[PDB]
Amino acid sequence: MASRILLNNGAKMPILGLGTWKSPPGQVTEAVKVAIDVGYRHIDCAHVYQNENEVGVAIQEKLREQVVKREELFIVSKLWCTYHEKGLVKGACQKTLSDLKLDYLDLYLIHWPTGFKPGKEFFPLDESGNVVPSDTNILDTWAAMEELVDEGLVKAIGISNFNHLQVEMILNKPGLKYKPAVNQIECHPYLTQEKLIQYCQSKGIVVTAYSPLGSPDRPWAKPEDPSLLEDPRIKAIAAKHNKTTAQVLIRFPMQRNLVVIPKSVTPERIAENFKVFDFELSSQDMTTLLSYNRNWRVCALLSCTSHKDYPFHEEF
Ligand SMILES: NC(=O)c1ccc[n+]([C@@H]2O[C@H](COP(=O)([O-])OP(=O)(O)OC[C@H]3O[C@@H](n4cnc5c(N)ncnc54)[C@H](OP(=O)(O)O)[C@@H]3O)[C@@H](O)[C@H]2O)c1
Ligand SMILES: O=C(O)COc1cc(Cl)ccc1C(=O)NCc1ccc(Br)cc1
Repeated sequence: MASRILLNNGAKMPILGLGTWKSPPGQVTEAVKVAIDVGYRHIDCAHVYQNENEVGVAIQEKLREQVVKREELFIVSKLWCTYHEKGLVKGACQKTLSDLKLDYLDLYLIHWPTGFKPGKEFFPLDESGNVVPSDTNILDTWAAMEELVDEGLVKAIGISNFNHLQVEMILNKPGLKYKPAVNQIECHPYLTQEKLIQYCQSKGIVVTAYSPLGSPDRPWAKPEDPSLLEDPRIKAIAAKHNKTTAQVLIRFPMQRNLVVIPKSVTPERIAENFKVFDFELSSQDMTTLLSYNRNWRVCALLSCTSHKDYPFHEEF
């Protein structure tokens, strides 16, 4: 299987990338350096992760060392919810560019479909704990994203955590100039996303699977939640293939024509996670993994559920 997938902007995107949410700032520079050394060419970033400066130090050092050329890297970031406004989008993108020490992004995503009140706080709340919305809509935010392409700041634009109706809304936007290249969504054997993936793929939108290992380090994890990495059924498939459970969990989305972005700051795991291009899951393995769906989401947040554009009320 090829290492890159063709996007609807004509560029190629590496199907394996390194995730950076929760990567501590004192560890992420080395994580990214190691990743690039062992073959990663795609890094998934976001302003809200608060570590783009440190990710950027690594990228810049590897460019300076001439380990890789800029054209060989595929750097992704995301517009946070408090920047949905027309007058804030460019500056948000530019802050990310400055922190990452880049002149352009390969892909810039609307991080969540919901706009929040601008200000210093990433999750502005009212006194009762509800997020404070902005009156911005996804269509006007999309127009602002299109401007970034036309100014040369980003090569591609896309969306993240958009449900099927929201993707459709963008595709049906009056005067749409650029289709979204990517929808980045949670996807793993406990949240298999068959409906949304089929819709997006049918429209030529590439899907990126986040939290492919079930995000065991998510800060809201409870001791009782299901655990992909410990699931004996998945362990059995891994054992049959002489691979680790994580390697199976990474190969799974790859064979569905998805991009996948496992996170690690452990050098041995960063390397392990990349060694997924030399084995194949059978069709029976794939269907078996799909059968584990339980509609379980890592990524959801009670404080945001009443926002008009919160994505997880719809079935898909
Ligand atoms: N667009 C969005 O809204 C959104 C939401 C969530 C995530 N994402 C992106 O997707 C990325 C991945 O998702 P995620 O960070 O939620 O979780 P994940 O990649 O599913 O899991 C990361 C966890 O798995 C551990 N791990 C990694 N490789 C392992 C291996 N080979 N064996 C055992 N454990 C391993 C990591 O530990 P160590 O790091 O300690 O090694 C870390 O605790 C994020 O970092 C972010 O870039 C985007
Ligand atoms: O959104 C992500 O990429 C990962 O999740 C988070 C990352 C940070 Cl740095 C801070 C908060 C979250 C989080 O709570 N995500 C869940 C969520 C769900 C719906 C909306 Br709208 C916003 C966040």
